[PDB]
Amino acid sequence: MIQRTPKIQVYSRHPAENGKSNFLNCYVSGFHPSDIEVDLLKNGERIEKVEHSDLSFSKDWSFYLLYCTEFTPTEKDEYACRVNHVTLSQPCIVKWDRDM
Amino acid sequence: QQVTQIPAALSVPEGENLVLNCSFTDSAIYNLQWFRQDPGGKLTSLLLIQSSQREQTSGRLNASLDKSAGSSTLYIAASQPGDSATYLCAVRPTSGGSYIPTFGRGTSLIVHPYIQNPDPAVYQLRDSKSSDKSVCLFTDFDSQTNVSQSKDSDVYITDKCVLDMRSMDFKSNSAVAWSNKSDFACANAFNNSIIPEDTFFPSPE
Amino acid sequence: SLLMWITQC
Amino acid sequence: GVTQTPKFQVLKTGQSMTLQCAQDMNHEYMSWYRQDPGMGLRLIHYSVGAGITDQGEVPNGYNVSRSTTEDFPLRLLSAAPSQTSVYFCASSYVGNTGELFFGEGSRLTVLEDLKNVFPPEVAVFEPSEAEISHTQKATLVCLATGFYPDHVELSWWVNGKEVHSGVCTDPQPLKEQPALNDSRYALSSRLRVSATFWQDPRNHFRCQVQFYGLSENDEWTQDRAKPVTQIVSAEAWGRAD
Amino acid sequence: GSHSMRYFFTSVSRPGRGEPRFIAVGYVDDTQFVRFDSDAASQRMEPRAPWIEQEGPEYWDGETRKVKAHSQTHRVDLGTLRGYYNQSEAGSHTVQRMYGCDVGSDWRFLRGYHQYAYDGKDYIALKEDLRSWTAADMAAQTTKHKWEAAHVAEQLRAYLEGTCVEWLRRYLENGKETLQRTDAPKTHMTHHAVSDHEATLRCWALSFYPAEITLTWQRDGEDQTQDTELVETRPAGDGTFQKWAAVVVPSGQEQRYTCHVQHEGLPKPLTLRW
Repeated sequence: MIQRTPKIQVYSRHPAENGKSNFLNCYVSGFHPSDIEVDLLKNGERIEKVEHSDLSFSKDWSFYLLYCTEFTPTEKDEYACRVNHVTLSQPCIVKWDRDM
Repeated sequence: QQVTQIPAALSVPEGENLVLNCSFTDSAIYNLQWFRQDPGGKLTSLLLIQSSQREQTSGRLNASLDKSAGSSTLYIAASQPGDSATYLCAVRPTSGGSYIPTFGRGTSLIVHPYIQNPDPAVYQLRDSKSSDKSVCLFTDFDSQTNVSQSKDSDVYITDKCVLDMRSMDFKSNSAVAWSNKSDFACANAFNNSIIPEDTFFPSPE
Repeated sequence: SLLMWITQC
Repeated sequence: GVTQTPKFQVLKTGQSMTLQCAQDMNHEYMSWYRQDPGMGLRLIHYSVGAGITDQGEVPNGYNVSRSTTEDFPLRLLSAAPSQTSVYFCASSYVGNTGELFFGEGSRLTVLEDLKNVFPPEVAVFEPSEAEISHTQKATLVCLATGFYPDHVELSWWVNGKEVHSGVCTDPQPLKEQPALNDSRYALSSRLRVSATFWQDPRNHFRCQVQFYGLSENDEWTQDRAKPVTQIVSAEAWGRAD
Repeated sequence: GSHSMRYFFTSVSRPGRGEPRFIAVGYVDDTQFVRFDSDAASQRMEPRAPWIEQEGPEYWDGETRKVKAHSQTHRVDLGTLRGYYNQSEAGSHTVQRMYGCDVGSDWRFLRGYHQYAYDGKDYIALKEDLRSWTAADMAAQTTKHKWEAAHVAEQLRAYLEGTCVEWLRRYLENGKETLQRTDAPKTHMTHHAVSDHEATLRCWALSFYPAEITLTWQRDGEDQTQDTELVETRPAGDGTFQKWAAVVVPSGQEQRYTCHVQHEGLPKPLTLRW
């Protein structure tokens, strides 16, 4: 009730082309409270440098943040966003699909 | 920006309704506040007018705000001698981001007591422990009587202050003069603005 | 530019 | 409200002093002023919140902090005579009415030499013979003299109860030696009662003067009683002439 | 089109590990331009968009000073609010605020806002007339009662109705190159066999600005509105946005469907077909 679980979409800044530098985004939304933990994973490994936008919120008062990091997509390399929040009991993983 | 309050001084007799002016250059203000300060005493807030408002009242005090024309007026009903003090108006800015207020230098208000049937006189009071040591008391004098200061460094003269015998609804002005010197015995002490219409000078002994 | 005066709830 | 402490204080040049100020109105804005004798408020520092402070007009020799919402202490690192003045703490919401709330005030006096601080001499003068017969009233005059600094509070006590009706003390004291910079002060006060009252031998009159001088723990070496904060009073009794 | 300046504020209490966190952000249309953070070492209003940097120090000192006054007010609102709901001091709570204004295509004033929330739910808000309030619950009755006592709304009027829009027009012309800008959406389409008897068609719109957009699927010209999956418009990370809409159609019937893309930077509405 007083809590909204986040929405998670993971995608790239520019169209994905194997072997070309790009930025892996992870956009979390519609959540509350504000405390949230978000990581980006390369084949499970947690990616060390990741930046994020300043906290803001929608008209319904839910928070939203953009986590981003540069990466070079390939065929076999698997990417994902891993999110944790008070509404979640398990870290929440979402695999990156380039057609989405 | 700049707060002005003129007349800078104001002298009237008790009972008269009076006005205190206040003017500001920058109309963009959040409020205007009237204070009161007596020498040695603190500042006492009187009224607080928000920029959105006009006529605010408290007791015999009443004040308007014409923020358009950068002006405020403080009204006072039936002036009491107790009103005598310095009145200040200060403002605070609608914006600018400092909340720092701006004061005027205030107007000097002196409300003289109405001594119905005056009886000017100068008595000589004596120390209740050691004789010799005495004091002079100009008293019961009219509101139209200034008590100029001493010209003699060994002569001390305190200004007039009005005291009130409330249960007897009676008020009276009085000044004090004294010396360590072996020279005068009253009679001479107040040589300045004496106004001896009837200054009853008791005949000592 | 931010608002200057804010009242406590 | 806003409470300031201390109200009176005396310092020798070089001492570090802290004037406290506190409010319980949850005001975000607190400010410090110094007002020299009939000059005008001069802003020293102000703060809009816990953790922040900003300079005013005269921040020199004055440090400030805002560790909490309620307290805004002002400190003089190293006391100087030029800082002898009356300090005013003032707070307000940073919204709502935006009404200022001033503290009681604090009188500091910085002296390069603690000798010069004198307690008052208090004497009471009895009503005149002529007055009573001529006016049917009796005016007692209390006279406080030789004190320094100008930090005193005078009250009249009749039959053990503070009285206010029939009193008027000088708004302010006068320099016994106007030529001198550090002249000692004098102050006169009047208590007027009805003749019949002064003529009753049972009636007890007393004039007291509370003086604010040296902190008990201040240095002192003079064949003269340490001019500490104290009370000096004189009294007189009613007389059937 | 229209324009707007918004200021968002968030304050979260921390049961027993420091002051509450304050985060303030300012926007013009869909572009953040300032930000303040209690926990950042700056302790100043920071520029977050290129224009605006032309504003002098007096401006920065001011906004920095004002935004700290905002953090105190909220530091307090956190305690008073517990009191209204008589809540423990044990769990953290959140206080949010959003005020600002809107202007028409001609930069003329339209609307004003000043809303407040506690724990993600409406608490109190200024009606469109900028003169009265709407209290969500009994606690807010109190905030409302003292606000109409302290003539709050009358004081805001001044700001929303003027200061707010004056600054907006100012930022609007200093930022022409960024703000007045319009970026049409780089558009295209997807096809992936979903189930064994159907295939998803996803209509893409990329790197567009402003965020306002409309993606519409049709079948035989009649727009099949329900059956259209829309993701929340999301940022690209570079100042532009992305969005898609999809429909799963019986395989073979793909020629019949149509996607329609409306956007300000677009001279005439697009329509795509697989």
